[PDB]
Amino acid sequence: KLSEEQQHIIAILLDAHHKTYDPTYADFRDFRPPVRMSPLSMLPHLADLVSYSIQKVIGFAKMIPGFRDLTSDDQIVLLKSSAIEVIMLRSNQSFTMDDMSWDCGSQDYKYDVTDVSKAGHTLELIEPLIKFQVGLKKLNLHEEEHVLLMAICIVSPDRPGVQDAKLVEAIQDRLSNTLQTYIRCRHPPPGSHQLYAKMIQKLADLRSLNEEHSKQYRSLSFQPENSMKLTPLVLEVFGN
Amino acid sequence: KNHPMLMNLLK
Ligand SMILES: C=C1[C@H](O)CC(=C/C=C2\CCC[C@]3(C)[C@@H]([C@H](C)[C@H](CCO)CCCCCC)CC[C@@H]23)C[C@H]1O
Repeated sequence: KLSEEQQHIIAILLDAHHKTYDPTYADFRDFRPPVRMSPLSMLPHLADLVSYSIQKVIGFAKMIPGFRDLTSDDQIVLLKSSAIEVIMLRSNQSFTMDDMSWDCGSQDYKYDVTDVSKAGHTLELIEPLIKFQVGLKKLNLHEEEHVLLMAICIVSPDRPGVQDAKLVEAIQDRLSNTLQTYIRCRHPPPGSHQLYAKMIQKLADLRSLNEEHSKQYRSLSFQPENSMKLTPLVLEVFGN
Repeated sequence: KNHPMLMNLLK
């Protein structure tokens, strides 16, 4: 059932991801240094990481079969509304359940709740982000499922402001059926048990997390002294 | 908006 047009999509998406995700984390030395121990000590370093991550999510999104065919206005809308969510998803690769932190090579670049808290987010709103990473990590997705899930997330037709929703849906279905078919044919039991449905559930949880992120970014950015510490891409993508 | 940075990273 794994049609050939589908194994191609997969190869495209894997190569895309390989070209936009360096598991060595070499580029992180360019970011403004991390500061642990005052207020918003971690903001400059994490603002840099996010902005970098947004760049990388854009390069990923551009290779999504079909994405090209959309209007530039639709591409922008899709990316603006998914960036944070794809960032949350792609972060799962560095997140570890051993101590509920994002381990990016070295202790300089190993981020936990306290660090995130020093980027202007209370420990309370950060917890659901952790619970999300935990439940996603437990799915133990294949790298193929991972990239499909990020692409499906980007091409969502219900994002506010979408013009050609019909075409977004057409592109997303192509990717959904690819994933559904991939799991049945390639993912053995019991890990495959309802694995699709659970993958789609994470897309629902991400909408919730997105909303919460927007609300919190609205409060943070409204303080011009904080917004000053962001990047121009973050201001443009997440808003000003 | 008019986001020129995004549009440029998009192509
Ligand atoms: C290359 C990558 C590596 O895996 C490292 C990485 C980690 C991601 C991380 C670790 C640090 C904290 C990050 C950047 C989060 C940032 C700080 C978010 C703020 C962005 O404006 C926190 C929002 C959480 C509240 C809403 C529930 C959002 C995602 C979080 C990002 C990823 O792109």
